[PDB]
Amino acid sequence: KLPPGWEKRMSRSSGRVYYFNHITNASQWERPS
Repeated sequence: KLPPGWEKRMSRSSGRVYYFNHITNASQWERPS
């Protein structure tokens, strides 16, 4: 399970998975802590 704010997303252009944080609008390739 992911920390508050994060959701798993999928890149529509590369097909890769990434994480987006609704609270801080941060996004990153690596699953957060």
